[PDB]
Amino acid sequence: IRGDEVRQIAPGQTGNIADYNYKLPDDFTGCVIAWNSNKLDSKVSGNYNY
Amino acid sequence: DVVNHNAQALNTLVKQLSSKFGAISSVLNDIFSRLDKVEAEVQIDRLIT
Amino acid sequence: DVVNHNAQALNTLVKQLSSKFGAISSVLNDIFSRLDKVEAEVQIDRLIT
Repeated sequence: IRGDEVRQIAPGQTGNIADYNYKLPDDFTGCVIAWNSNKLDSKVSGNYNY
Repeated sequence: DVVNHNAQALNTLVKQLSSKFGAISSVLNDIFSRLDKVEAEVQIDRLIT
Repeated sequence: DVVNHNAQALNTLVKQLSSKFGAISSVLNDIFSRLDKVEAEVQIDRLIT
């Protein structure tokens, strides 16, 4: 996920990620982990694999 | 008074539908629409209590 | 009825242990094992009340 949308992975939220891509259930019982991946995904030309 | 204790005690009860009881609103749909579900289930729980 | 009214009042008082009262569970050990103290104290407060 682009970092400006990392808060969109949450139950009961509305967004382009939160509606058109995927939705979390309101009764979701689990955990969410995020990590920086600039040294593994960010390229000078640009990563078109996502 | 047998009439007057029965007309009053309903009118006290019915007007108790207008109270907030510490919640943000006495209207159910305002809590359902203006809040997240986990917080709406707390405010509506306060209203129900 | 004197036999019945003291039998329906107790059994109901048993069945109201199955109520959640807005908490995440009606079993206190599940709340104390799944959540830390500050989070679980609100749920235990709701159940106790």
